Amino acid sequence: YIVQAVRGTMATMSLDDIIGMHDVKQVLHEAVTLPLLVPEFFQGLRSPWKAMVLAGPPGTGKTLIARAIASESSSTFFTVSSTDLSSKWRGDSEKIVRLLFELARFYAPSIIFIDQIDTHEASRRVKSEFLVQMDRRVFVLAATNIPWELDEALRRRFEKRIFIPLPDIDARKKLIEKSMEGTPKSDEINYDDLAARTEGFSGADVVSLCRTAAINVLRRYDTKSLRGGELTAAMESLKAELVRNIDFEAALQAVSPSAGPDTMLKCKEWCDSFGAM
Amino acid sequence: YIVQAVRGTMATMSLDDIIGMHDVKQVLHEAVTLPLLVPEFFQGLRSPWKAMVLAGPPGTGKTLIARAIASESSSTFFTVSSTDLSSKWRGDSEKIVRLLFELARFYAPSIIFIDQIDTHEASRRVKSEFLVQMDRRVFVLAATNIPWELDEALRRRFEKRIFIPLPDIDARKKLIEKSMEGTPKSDEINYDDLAARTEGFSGADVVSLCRTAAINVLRRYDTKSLRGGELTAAMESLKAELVRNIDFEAALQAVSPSAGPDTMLKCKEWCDSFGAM
Amino acid sequence: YIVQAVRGTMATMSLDDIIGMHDVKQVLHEAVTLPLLVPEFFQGLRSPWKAMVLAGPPGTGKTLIARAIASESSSTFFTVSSTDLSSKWRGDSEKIVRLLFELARFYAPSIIFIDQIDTHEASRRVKSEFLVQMDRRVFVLAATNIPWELDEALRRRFEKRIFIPLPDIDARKKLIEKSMEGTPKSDEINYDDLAARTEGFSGADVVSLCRTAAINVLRRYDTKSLRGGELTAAMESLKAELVRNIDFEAALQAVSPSAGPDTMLKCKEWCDSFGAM
Amino acid sequence: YIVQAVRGTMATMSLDDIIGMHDVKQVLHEAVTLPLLVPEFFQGLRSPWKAMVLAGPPGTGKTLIARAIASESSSTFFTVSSTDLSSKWRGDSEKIVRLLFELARFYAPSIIFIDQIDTHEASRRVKSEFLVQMDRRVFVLAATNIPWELDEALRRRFEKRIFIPLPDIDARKKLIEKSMEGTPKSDEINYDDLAARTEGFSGADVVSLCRTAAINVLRRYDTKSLRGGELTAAMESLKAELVRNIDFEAALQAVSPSAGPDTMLKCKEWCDSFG
Amino acid sequence: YIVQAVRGTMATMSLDDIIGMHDVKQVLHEAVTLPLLVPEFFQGLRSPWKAMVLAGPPGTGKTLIARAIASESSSTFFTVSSTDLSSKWRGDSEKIVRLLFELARFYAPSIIFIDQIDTHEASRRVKSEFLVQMDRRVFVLAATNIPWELDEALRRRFEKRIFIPLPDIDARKKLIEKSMEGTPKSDEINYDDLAARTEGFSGADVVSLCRTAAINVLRRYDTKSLRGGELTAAMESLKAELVRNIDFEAALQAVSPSAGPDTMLKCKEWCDSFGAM
Amino acid sequence: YIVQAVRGTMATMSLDDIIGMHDVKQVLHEAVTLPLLVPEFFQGLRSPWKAMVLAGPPGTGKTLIARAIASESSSTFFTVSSTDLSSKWRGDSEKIVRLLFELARFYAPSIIFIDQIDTHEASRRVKSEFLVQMDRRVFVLAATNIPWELDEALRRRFEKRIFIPLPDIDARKKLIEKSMEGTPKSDEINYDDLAARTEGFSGADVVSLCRTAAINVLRRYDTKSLRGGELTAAMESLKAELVRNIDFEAALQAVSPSAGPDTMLKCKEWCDSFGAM
Ligand SMILES: Nc1ncnc2c1ncn2[C@@H]1O[C@H](COP(=O)(O)OP(=O)(O)OP(=O)(O)O)[C@@H](O)[C@H]1O
Ligand SMILES: Nc1ncnc2c1ncn2[C@@H]1O[C@H](COP(=O)(O)OP(=O)(O)OP(=O)(O)O)[C@@H](O)[C@H]1O
Ligand SMILES: Nc1ncnc2c1ncn2[C@@H]1O[C@H](COP(=O)(O)OP(=O)(O)OP(=O)(O)O)[C@@H](O)[C@H]1O
Ligand SMILES: Nc1ncnc2c1ncn2[C@@H]1O[C@H](COP(=O)(O)OP(=O)(O)OP(=O)(O)O)[C@@H](O)[C@H]1O
Ligand SMILES: Nc1ncnc2c1ncn2[C@@H]1O[C@H](COP(=O)(O)OP(=O)(O)OP(=O)(O)O)[C@@H](O)[C@H]1O
Ligand SMILES: Nc1ncnc2c1ncn2[C@@H]1O[C@H](COP(=O)(O)OP(=O)(O)OP(=O)(O)O)[C@@H](O)[C@H]1O
Repeated sequence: YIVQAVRGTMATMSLDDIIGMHDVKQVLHEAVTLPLLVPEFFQGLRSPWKAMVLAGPPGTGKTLIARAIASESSSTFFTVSSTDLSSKWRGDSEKIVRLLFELARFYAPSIIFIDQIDTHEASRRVKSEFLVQMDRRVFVLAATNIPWELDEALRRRFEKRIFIPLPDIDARKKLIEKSMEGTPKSDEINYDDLAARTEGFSGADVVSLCRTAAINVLRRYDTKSLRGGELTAAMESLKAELVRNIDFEAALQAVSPSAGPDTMLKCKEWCDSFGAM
Repeated sequence: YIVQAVRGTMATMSLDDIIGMHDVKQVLHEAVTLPLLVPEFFQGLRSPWKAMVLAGPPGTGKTLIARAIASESSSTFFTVSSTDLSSKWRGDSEKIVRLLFELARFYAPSIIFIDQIDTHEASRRVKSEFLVQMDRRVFVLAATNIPWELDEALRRRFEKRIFIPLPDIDARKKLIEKSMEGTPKSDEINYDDLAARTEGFSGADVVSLCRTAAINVLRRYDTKSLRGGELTAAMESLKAELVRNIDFEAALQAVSPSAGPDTMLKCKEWCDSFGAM
Repeated sequence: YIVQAVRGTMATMSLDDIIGMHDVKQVLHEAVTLPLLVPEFFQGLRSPWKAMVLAGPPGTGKTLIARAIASESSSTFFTVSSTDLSSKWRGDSEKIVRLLFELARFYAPSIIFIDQIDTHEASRRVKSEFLVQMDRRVFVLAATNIPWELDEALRRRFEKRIFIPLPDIDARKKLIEKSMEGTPKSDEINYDDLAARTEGFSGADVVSLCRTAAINVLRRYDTKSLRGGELTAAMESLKAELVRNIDFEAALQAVSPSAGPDTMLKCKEWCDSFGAM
Repeated sequence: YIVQAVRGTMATMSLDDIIGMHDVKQVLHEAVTLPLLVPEFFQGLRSPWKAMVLAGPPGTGKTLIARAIASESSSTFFTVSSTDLSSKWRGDSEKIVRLLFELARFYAPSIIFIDQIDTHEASRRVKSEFLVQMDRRVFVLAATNIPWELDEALRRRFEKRIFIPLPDIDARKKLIEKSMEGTPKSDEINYDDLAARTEGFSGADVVSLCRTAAINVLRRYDTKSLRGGELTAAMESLKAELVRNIDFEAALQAVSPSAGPDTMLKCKEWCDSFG
Repeated sequence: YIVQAVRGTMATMSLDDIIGMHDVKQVLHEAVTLPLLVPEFFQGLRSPWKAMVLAGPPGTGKTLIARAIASESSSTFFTVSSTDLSSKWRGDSEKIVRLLFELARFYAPSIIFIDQIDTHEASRRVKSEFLVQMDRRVFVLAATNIPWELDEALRRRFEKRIFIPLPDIDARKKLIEKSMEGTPKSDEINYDDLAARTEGFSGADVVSLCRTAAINVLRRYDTKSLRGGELTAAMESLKAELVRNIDFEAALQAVSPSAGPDTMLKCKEWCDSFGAM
Repeated sequence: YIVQAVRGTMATMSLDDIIGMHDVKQVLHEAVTLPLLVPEFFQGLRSPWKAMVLAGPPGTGKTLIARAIASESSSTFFTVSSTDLSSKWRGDSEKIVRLLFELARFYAPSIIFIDQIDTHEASRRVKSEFLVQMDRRVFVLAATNIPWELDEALRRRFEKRIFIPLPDIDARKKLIEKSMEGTPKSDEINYDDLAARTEGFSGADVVSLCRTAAINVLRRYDTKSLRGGELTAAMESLKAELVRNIDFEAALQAVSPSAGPDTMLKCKEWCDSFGAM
């Protein structure tokens, strides 16, 4: 009928470029891959974990994961938003969900990513029709930044409910030394002195900090001026140009985490009580 | 015509697997089978229950028992969705129901199951036509987690409407020990001492916790290890390796109820106040 | 053309089984049959009443009564839901009614039952043509339970708009005994306190109570027990086995009205506040 | 072609029995027959106001008066409804109006009625061609009760848009003098003091009220009892049996207007704004 | 369909018209033109800024930026309204945004600006679909006045978030010295003498002051001074009359800055606390 | 679609019947007429004023001015209220405004005025959509009576911010004598003695005061004359009866100021303290 909508929701890099969540990495090595490697085991009690949800503050790798996942996974895969939207010319959308899970089972090995799960009448409609399709190997995944409002009952229907940290600091050492790979830099840098000042940041802040130094070395030069509009031989040779501890110093004094803490504190309070594994 | 959707409503497990609800167990011993055995008793006054509904939080088998009914009864069966919609091209979905019940009685002495009783003006169309054909035996059963939201007189036209709570402590042990079928294990396993630590759980909590107790066996070993991912002698000992007190324990500390009791006490108060048997 | 459904709305029990509402049974004894027996009286001013509407909480046989009314008399009758839809192919369904009233004045002094008239452009279409088409001796009967939303003018065009309350302990005694029609019982009964504990209920509620009390004797016997799937001489003795107050009391504690009261207060305000006779 | 509905619109009481608004009665005793008798007055400016507009609450005779004019007039009529519809077989209903007013001019000078023109591409088709056909002595009426949703501008397109209040207690008493015609009735009945309790009513309210006072006469007799179904002495005497203040009393206590005054008050402002 | 408003937002001055804030233009010279002239530098780790965001009270010429930018810029521009309107006929405006970014990648490495970013459920719809779509060199721009109420996460997604200062005073010298162009003035002026009094103004407040002193020349004469209703030669010679400290002083006493400093002080307290660069 | 609200807002005294703020009379002769009689002078820096605001107790001519404005203004006019009314059908009203300014620019040079701009989500909706539309000759205005709470952004975007005071005593003399326009009077009257005693009275206060004495002339004569619908000779000679101090007196002690000058004085502190010219 009008299923070209879901045709746009289709696709077909690496998987261990990520630094953190050895447990989630484990469970997604377990209930996703090994069934497709060992269908004999996973069944009934042995069956794979059907679905989970990922709860964390922004920039904590939630959205970052699925591109790696589906870029590694041989399975079919879909990406979804809250834009399975409605229209009076359609009068309904929940049939799109029947087509969705029926097509997923049609491409039986298939996995989902969806974001902004928080999303009156049609909310209850789609929320309802989601379920009998929610309950041939399949996996489903969630995401959020304010899961205090799983509206009613998906606290069950996604088996595991996971929190992730605003990450710790040796991890940030791995993030930064990994982030400046294939990039010029003076080897004088000490990532402990850097790391100690990284308190409260997250992944996006960190890689944005590497971007901030990479632009800062340009800022030290004839930056707002011109080469006559050209690329000077030194400008072209900026690939050879290096980076130093000062170049991050200016950024650190310049940059805040650009985010609070009490959200992480609250949802951290909820991940234990009324928060599953 | 477009009524092919109703053909999908029909389909082709045991009943005594379920614990608790001796009430409803009895009611389907009463108004389902005994009529087939004893049509003479059931008549007029004594004719069977026309319908009911159910109430409870998720995790209580409301979406489960009916599959055991279908595996039990030789009668017909009718899955139901909220996706009985139409379009600006169609603009008429009440006839779906006028054909539903006529098809039912025409095809068999039939049984209906339904969920998401959320069911603008079209809602009043469907709700309007529902009442007439709601009043040669036929039974209906329904369940929800939105009991307060019954917008109209179906509190009456379901002659019974029942809440079910979370179980007592020992019945949880019976749920586990039932789920210990098809489960290798040791015998140092005090189901009751566990049951003390099962506080505020439901069925899916228990069974999911047992799945955790199983996979934890693997999680004690190196997941990302490989012998080419081959079926190593311990990986052949998957069926041999057991689930012991620790294997539960990590689940016990890794798990929440993943639920809130507020709605539970709410509807469990409504089940006595404006709620019947 | 496609109006064979107009014949599907058609047909051609007993009356005084129903108790109370001497008001209304007087209205129809007056204004329906006696015209057929004595047209000479009725003319112009003294012509019969052309239509009414009803108001009541559910469980009071508004939707039920007209079955036995039409079964009593011999004049024509029309069963009418809100099934008056159309299609993008049709897109014109008010013609249903223009054909309808013509077919009604065609046959005979005609009688319309119609339920849930709480009833978008097509809404104003049908609701418009219905008016002029509402004005040979034809009569109408409406019914609903949320008439607070009588849209505009059907308030007028139905001369009398009637409220019916919940019953009272005398009439309740009569109804209770009208549930005991050809019903066994023991003689330890006093309907005084029994009926006194019925406050909050309706007719159908009491029906569900007594119907529950008959099966309650099975619920005293070993319903978990089996006859080998056969008959039991006690199962045949159920016609012999009487009913008792003990076979009621458990049902009494086990049951609420399963309904509200503030709606009764609301329409019982509108029963006179802008409330026709 | 498919014009069975066209000729189906055709059709073939008193006038002073109507009690209220001698203004429009003046407008039409002017603008109905003197068009037939004095076209020199009715030409150019002082020609009949070729269309008008109306709106009021229910029970004021808007829907009733056109029948009175039908039995009064001699010209031709076209009953009209919201049944300018069609199906995907046709998919084009505006040809209806094209053949229609052609038929109107073809047959005779004529007068049209419709109630509740509250009445989607086909809507734009209707309001498109209907205006083209909206303008050799042909004349119009439409009416409604909700000019809050008066479609586009038609108080512009129509000379007059009249409000018709819940009428005055006096002429209501005159409507009581219309009600009791053909009735055995005492003369101890103060129709005006009774009219005092009426306030908050339309005409039809008074009609059904006095009718319920009429049936009350029967209701004083044993209803569920039988004379063998016979027209009893007293039952035959219903044609002789009085109607009295007691018979009005049950009507007075029993009846409400069946609906409020908010719509009447709301649209009462519309005859000023876009008036 | 019904989304021609997108084209309406499209459209087709100088760039040193703006005075000060070397940081701001540095971000854009770095991030906009030089990528177009030097793509091979700006890429991957060195990729241009995906999007920034801004702050400060109005009258600081934030909105005044974009007419200059798209007056200069090569790639196209996309205006934005908070009127991402909708209807019950539509019921969904998020499709406007998929169409928006789709147009963005479709047309060119082009530019967007939104104002009043502060702008229930539909707000979560748009604030949901916006996000993943905000992740081919492309740039987006932001602005507000209450950055304290940047809702949930976009503090992250717009890396550079700047609290501009209030207008500093040497820059005010540049402001007036710019705004005294096409302005016949006396050379008595000490712009610093004015500047001692300007503490509290925006830039627009000061250009408005220049307006005020300009009209003041006329206001020396009567507005009821007529030439038969004509232009006097001196009315065109108001340019021949020079602007003077007399002409300012009335404006200088006359103006209050019409704005409190505690707002800029407050969000200045914010720009140091979770305030990006 | 629903654009009638704007076109309906269009509608159709003299501009020298006013007594108060010779200043504002000048300024609004300057921003309005002379840009039509001398458009050449108004350009760039010299361009006309966009808008301003007003501030005082109500019934102080802020609404009565505008009818002399329009009655004199050769250009066209728009009426405005706070009626940006919402509807679940429409749900997006503020497109009214984007259509509005597009209309005004599309029609001709013109005027806009709203009273009580002091008008949750919809506040920031109308406020947000206002701004860019507020930034082909045009003049615009608003006015309230509690501008102390006016938004800071608005505090700029309306150029001037003006306070109208209650009438001062010589103006009070000119305002009685203006209110005496179209009235015979006696000679014992001393309007200076009245101006000495008429504190608190706004414009409407003095108007309805002089009127209250004009009808005091009736209150002395046979006001209770029930002459069968006839006019008494003195009652006919009321307008002929020369008004006197005896006539003013009972109007003085009848009428009161009944207006809040305290808060008006507080915002009159604000009208210079963070309140512009
Ligand atoms: N555990 C991690 N290991 C390595 N990198 C990480 C990790 N978490 C975050 N990052 C880095 O931080 C960035 C976060 O991007 P992204 O916006 O997807 O985070 P997010 O929290 O998933 O965003 P959203 O809140 O939209 O889901 C990535 O580019 C990634 O390189
Ligand atoms: N009494 C029980 N006996 C055995 N298993 C149970 C019982 N209650 C729940 N379960 C298990 O928990 C799960 C409950 O699923 P189900 O959706 O039927 O519960 P529910 O209460 O219907 O949830 P919802 O009504 O919210 O959909 C099933 O997988 C079932 O195996
Ligand atoms: N006055 C009465 N006398 C005898 N039985 C009654 C009476 N009122 C209700 N009942 C019983 O209760 C049931 C009510 O059915 P029904 O749905 O018609 O009630 P209702 O109140 O008319 O419903 P609705 O709200 O749709 O009008 C009937 O089956 C009938 O036997
Ligand atoms: N002026 C009047 N003179 C005589 N009878 C009247 C008058 N007004 C109303 N009636 C009575 O009231 C009844 C109402 O008729 P009608 O339906 O035309 O009113 P209406 O205002 O058109 O109602 P609606 O507009 O809702 O159709 C008639 O049967 C008539 O006897
Ligand atoms: N840096 C600057 N250089 C030159 N002129 C300026 C500067 N900042 C402000 N102005 C002047 O102030 C005026 C303010 O314009 P504008 O209305 O766009 O304010 P804004 O701060 O952009 O408002 P908003 O907060 O809604 O974006 C400009 O027209 C300009 O004349
Ligand atoms: N400056 C003035 N010159 C002449 N008359 C005035 C002046 N100010 C007020 N008045 C008189 O006072 C009365 C009040 O006018 P108006 O209703 O416009 O005041 P307002 O404050 O705008 O009213 P509101 O704001 O309550 O609608 C008018 O009758 C007007 O003639």
